[PDB]
Amino acid sequence: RHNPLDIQMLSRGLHEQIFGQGGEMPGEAAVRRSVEHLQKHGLWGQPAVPLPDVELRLPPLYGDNLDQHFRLLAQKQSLPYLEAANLLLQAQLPPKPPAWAWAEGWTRYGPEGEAVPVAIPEERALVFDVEVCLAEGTCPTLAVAISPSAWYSWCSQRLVEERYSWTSQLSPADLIPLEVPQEQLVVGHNVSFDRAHIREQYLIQGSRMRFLDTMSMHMAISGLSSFQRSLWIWLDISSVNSLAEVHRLYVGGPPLEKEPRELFVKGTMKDIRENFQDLMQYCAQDVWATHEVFQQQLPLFLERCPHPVTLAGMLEMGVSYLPVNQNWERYLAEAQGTYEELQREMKKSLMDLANDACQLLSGERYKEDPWLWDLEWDLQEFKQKLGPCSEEEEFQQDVMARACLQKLKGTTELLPKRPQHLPGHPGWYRKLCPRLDDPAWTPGPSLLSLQMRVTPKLMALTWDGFPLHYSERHGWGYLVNGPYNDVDIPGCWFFKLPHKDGNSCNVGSPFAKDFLPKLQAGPGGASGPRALEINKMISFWRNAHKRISSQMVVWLPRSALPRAVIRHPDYDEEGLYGAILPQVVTAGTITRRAVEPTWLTASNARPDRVGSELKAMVQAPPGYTLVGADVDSQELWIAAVLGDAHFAGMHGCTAFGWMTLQGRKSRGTDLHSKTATTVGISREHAKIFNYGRIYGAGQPFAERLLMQFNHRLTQQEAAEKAQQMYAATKGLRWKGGTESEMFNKLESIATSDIPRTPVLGCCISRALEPSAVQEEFMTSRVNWVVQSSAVDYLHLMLVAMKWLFEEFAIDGRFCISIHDEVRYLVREEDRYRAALALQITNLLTRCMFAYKLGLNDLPQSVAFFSAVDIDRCLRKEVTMDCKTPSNPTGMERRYGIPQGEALDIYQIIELTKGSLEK
Amino acid sequence: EALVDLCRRRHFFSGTPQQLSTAALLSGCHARFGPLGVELRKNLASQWWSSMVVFREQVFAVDSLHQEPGDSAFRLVSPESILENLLKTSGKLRATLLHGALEHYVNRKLPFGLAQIGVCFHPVTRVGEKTEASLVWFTPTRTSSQWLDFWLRHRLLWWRKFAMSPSNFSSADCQDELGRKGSKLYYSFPWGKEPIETLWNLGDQELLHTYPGNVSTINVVPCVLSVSGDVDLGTLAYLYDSFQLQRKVLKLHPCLAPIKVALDVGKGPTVELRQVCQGLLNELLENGISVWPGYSETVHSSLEQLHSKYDEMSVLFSVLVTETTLENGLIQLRSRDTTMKEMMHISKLRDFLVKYLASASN
Amino acid sequence: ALVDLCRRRHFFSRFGPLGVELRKNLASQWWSSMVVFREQVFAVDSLHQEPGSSQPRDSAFRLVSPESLENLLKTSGKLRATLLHGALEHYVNCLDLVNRKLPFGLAQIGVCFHPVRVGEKTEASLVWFTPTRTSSQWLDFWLRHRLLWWRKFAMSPSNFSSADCQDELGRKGSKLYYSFPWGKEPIETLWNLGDQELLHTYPGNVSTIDGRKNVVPCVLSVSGDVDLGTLAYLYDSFVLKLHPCLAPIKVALDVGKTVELRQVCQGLLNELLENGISVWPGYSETVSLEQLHSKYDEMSVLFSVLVTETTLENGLIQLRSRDTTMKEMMHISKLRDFLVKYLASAS
DNA sequence: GCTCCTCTAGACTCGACCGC
DNA sequence: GCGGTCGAGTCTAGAGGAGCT
Ligand SMILES: Nc1ccn([C@H]2C[C@H](O)[C@@H](COP(=O)(O)OP(=O)(O)OP(=O)(O)O)O2)c(=O)n1
Ligand SMILES: [Ca+2]
Ligand SMILES: [Ca+2]
Ligand SMILES: [Ca+2]
Repeated sequence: RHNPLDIQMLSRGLHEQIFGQGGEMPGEAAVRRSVEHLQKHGLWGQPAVPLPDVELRLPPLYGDNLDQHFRLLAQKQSLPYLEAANLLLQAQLPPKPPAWAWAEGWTRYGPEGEAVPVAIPEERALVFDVEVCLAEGTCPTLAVAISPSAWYSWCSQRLVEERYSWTSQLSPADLIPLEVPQEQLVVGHNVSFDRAHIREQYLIQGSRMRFLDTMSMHMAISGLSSFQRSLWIWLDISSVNSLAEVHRLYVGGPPLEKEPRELFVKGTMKDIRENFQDLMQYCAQDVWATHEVFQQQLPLFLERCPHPVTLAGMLEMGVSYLPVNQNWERYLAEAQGTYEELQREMKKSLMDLANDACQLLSGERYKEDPWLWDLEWDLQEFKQKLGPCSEEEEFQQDVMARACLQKLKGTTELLPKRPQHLPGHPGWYRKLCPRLDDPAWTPGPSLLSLQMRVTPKLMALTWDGFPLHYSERHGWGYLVNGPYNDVDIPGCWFFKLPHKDGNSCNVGSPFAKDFLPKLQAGPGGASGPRALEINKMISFWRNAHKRISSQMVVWLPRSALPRAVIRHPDYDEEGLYGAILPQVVTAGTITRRAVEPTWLTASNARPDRVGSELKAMVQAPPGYTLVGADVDSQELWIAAVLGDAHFAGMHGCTAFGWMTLQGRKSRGTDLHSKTATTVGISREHAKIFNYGRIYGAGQPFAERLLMQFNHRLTQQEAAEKAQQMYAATKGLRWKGGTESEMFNKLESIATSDIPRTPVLGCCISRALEPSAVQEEFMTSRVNWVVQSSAVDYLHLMLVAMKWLFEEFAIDGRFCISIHDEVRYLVREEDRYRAALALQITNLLTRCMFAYKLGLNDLPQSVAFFSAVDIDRCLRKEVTMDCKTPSNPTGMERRYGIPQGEALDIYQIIELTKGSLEK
Repeated sequence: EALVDLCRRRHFFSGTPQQLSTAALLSGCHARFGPLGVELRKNLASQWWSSMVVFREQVFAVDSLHQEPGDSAFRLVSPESILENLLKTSGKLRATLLHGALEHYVNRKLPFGLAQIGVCFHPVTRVGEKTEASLVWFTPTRTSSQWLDFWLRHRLLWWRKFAMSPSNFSSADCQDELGRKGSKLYYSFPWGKEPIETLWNLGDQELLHTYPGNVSTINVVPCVLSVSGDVDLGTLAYLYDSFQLQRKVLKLHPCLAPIKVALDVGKGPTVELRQVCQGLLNELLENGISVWPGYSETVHSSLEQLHSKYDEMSVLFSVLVTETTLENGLIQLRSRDTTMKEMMHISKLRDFLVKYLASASN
Repeated sequence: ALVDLCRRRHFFSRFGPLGVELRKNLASQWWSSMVVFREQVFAVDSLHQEPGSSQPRDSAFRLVSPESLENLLKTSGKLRATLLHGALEHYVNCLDLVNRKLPFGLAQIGVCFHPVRVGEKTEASLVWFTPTRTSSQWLDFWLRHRLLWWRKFAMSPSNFSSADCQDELGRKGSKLYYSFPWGKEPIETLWNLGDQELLHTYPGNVSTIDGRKNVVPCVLSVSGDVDLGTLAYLYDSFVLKLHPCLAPIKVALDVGKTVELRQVCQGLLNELLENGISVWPGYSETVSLEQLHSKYDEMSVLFSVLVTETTLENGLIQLRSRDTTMKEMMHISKLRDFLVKYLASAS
């Protein structure tokens, strides 16, 4: 219940059934060195209050130690799928048939090429490639697949029949049926595209079919970092993610023909219905290349990723599942409507700014306006070439007046043939205002927009209190990247706006994505600042509304919803339920970190961002709870235990381990708050800097980041700050820093002949080994060690959670893993059993991470989840109400989502009596 | 200068300065709206009526008396008969138009609406009167929440359509005595937010105490949404919103401004120019453009003061007919928004004004 | 009879929806012809309740707050019986608007409460502030102008009549009449009240109570009953051939000879409504052509538009006129302009 | 640390057409 | 015959990727 460093280790009730009885005790010299290191930084001698002890009857761990237990778990998980991978690796394939069948469902052609009526491939291993016409819709057109000793093809009813009555509503009956009504492996290149077009994968209950991706395995084996990808377009051992280049790298020989007749990205239904027999040939050759490179990759992957936990986690990391309801269409509709409404409001504010800007013409006041002085204000002249009255007198006067008016309306003989266009308005205005003769004319500056070189002058935008100025030579700057002398504004220094590509480029829009964090409207008028607020509110949806609106939702009918939904009283017959299967590549980086642009992001709901509640729109169906638990400082703890194992055999022997364990955010004693206090920056930027430093980002990166976050910091001051901020943690080589042993272990395990993840032993990419790439990309290797250890953590969590769900019969399913978060779609009754399962999984995973490092112990601090958020919609905290400019009334008021409960280990034990049985 | 001083000077507001207090304005116990104020309120009522009954299907018109048969409502006591008999058979002034709408319930589809604009009497005891525009929307019970949400955003869009600053027209949520749900629009007046419009998802109760007899008269017995906006308070909201809170100008929407054209005459000869201007005025009125005759005004003033006066009165366009108009037909048209002077030919003036006022409304 | 036809076609309830629309049209015509076309006539808004006099002789109902009998006739407000007193309180209010240049006018269409119970009538009042010397001249001018206004919209201007009478104080005044089938009922009345009426509402300084000289105007009151006037126009127009500037519904769309026709009618209706033409959307009805003709005739619909399959083939819509009961073909794009031209020419 | 692809929109330049 | 006006042409900066469609 304590260690030689007074850190409360695990309770004897759990420790005696997790770690070894005899184990090993640290020596006197090791403990003395650890105590000296802790006392050097002042962290030794600061005891903390003890957490209440936990007494659980853990499930009987298999094997002898934790390592054998996991290995057996992962082997039993990925046994039937590695068999299918091996079956596909060694096979004999008949040649691609010359012709293909114009059927409505699946087709199979063998040696005889018979027109075989197929609905299900009925095979455990099928390479795949789905072809979808982008213009017509996201529904598949056709697909060609191969299983050993077979060739497969399926074409949608949208081609065999030529009617155009196709709705935008998506149902699973429009997709590819693969699964049988047991274990199966379906392979492809970018399978996340194929899986999203499969029918049986849009079901709330889990699926026993797992998907393996050639792109992911390639990225694991011989992947390229983004800089290496740029340099590629080690060169003979790696390639870019495209199928042709990968096939050239691994298999080689006759290159794959990229079709220039792009009848799937810029084509129609007829273009495909005509060149069917050639588009299928191209798809078949793509499938053949994928199969050949899979043959060349699978042995390499199993050699370089030996631990079964890696493959098991990859097989379970790529079955993500995000349920939705009819509120998704309300989210999209309301977000787009608010985007259009705020765009109209911003345009009207811009037109009002323009109208209030003309009045500078009166008296030539524009010559002193700091923003509109350099525009064109020129004017043009026209051209050309007592008592009442009697009824009779009134009629005569009316007739005389009308006659005089009609006589005056006949002098059009002098006006010119082509009417002038607003000669009375100033020069820069006539461009804005449409042509008076246009059939689509609207009044005022109806052509004004944000992108014009006028808008950041009508808004009177000020960068740090400095008006924005445009120069043809340099671009958008400001007046008071250096004082360029090309611009000769009297008494002003033209400093360019900083650009993401350095000071050698030009800026053409001070409303670009790079400038959102910084830049405010200047003098009086509540329409400029309002326009800027509209811009900031819309920015997210503007830059990411194509992706979100195009997400391939599939609404299930009542014919496929679980019984645990229809019987639940919260279910209504007038609501459409479905799911979104994120198109995420399991290993989208050299790290093997999954990559997806929309779902897997750190952005969360905000009160100042239209459509930012998208994750909150993942609302579990009635009867299900999105039981999840963000891992409490995952990668920091991972690096901490790495450093602890390198330094000694016990937790907290390094200052970083103590700060991770014993430091708390309440007192500001944790890493992030300590860094913020030492430097003087906010916690949000300190988090980014710290996590970047853990990734091996060098001091110049820190200097540039400190300049970027705080532009008041010069180059020399930022360099000094970053040097002081790294010397205290990294050290001098290192020795003397809180993360000296951590970084030393990272470098030692990155500089080995075959770098391995210290937990699961997976190998780094062939393009980053010290033999192929020599001593290049040290930052990339150091980042890979920690981030791939985090991926191994996720793999261990997924394996353990699947084991717990299968053993104790929990009606759950993996939902998504957005960065370190892990969400499960557990049924409502099991929300406490699943919470206990998540606590046990965290305990076992931390113990495995410490055991594979030789620590052979675990503190009580990190032994359990701080809070297992039992909820019904994804959100950082269960108290959030998701108020956004598109959701002003909140989540509970509008969408009727009651708040959930963030439990704790003690409460979980009190609810479940400590047992996961039913 | 405060807005209320301007709206009192330019005859948007009438009454003694003791009646220009905030509570007096927001109570309705005195005739607050001057001529231009009444015209702007008529424009607001016209926009409401078109957008709710003309541009909207399934919404009709209702006529209701100013006296409810048989509460804090004032009583009507005949002085010919002049305490127990004054509170059992005496008539009572209406406090809301909701009970008038429920009288015209059928007189057979669903949903539908019964919209009305009229005067309602408020205890202040003194008597205050406010012009309430009520939409009583009937729905099946299940759809009531959805229809309430739709009406809330449609009314918010309508109120923000003419608004220079649409963000001020806020919204909220409220519950009544019986726990019924309902929203409440607002406008952020300089002193504080006031409920220019309220919506209450009245349940099945309302049709019970207006048709207490057979239930077949009231096939789902519909609920009531009771959308009710205060067009006096709305008019004051649009008078506060148009002002910037420079040049003093009420940037009222071209569909709400009371005066759209302001004719004038440059110089001599007086008779011919005035005859031409009268002919032009007769031409404008026939199409339906509200003109302000400034040529017949015997009080002569400089062009600057005339233009400032037209700005404050929210005059969209200012026309000047000078002696040169007799030669070729060029009239120095001016626009409130830009304050820039054209030289448009006579034959184009009416068509240009009609086109402008058709583009503004659409 | 006429009462049955008005009752069935929503003209009689008193005023059904079509009756209320016709009354709104009548009030709008009055407003235009007496305020917009007429110079120096303005709008007046005044509350329905009066400050309350001490004279028990008044028959106006009193306002008593239930939260609170011989004091009910002292400080309790009373409902207005005529708009005349409301106008006289705006004399100073609109005096600065005209820059104190006599003559000037005040007009208002409001509700008047008269003891029948309490009865409400919609009275459109014109109060003219004319000097004393020109009192009878302006009185006769307004008499003939109001008679022309009331005859203008009538198919039979002979039924409308005028006559004279004398006030209680010997003041002379003129009364307009309509010859209803049961006899004459005065739909309008003009009195030459004089400076006496303005004296009561302004007992204070005379200067705040005509060339260069200033005199207390010989206030004469022109008050018309637009409810009884609407009744007169419903009787006179009897198929009801109401005036085009008065009829509630101008166009009655429909379909004949499906969804494409629905969209065509929707676009036509939207264009007509945007222009400003009130339309009866007969294509939205649940379900003969002759029955529709009769219904649109009884409702006084100027033109019945029929959209058929030919409107897709040729773009020609059948147009039928209430006045002539004959069929005409016209292109869809020119229907709006034709209707606007017809309405302008009718006025 | 450093590039590549296409698609879109705003601005200076250019000659070709036209009414005085 | 010639100064004004108008419809491409060219250029450049930004923005989705560096994969599947
Ligand atoms: N500069 C950064 C910051 C974060 N991350 C990603 C990788 C990590 O897996 C995850 C960590 O985020 P946390 O939610 O763990 O952050 P904290 O928990 O430390 O934040 P706080 O303790 O303030 O809640 O974010 C990253 O890649 N780079
Ligand atoms: Ca693929
Ligand atoms: Ca392909
Ligand atoms: Ca975390």
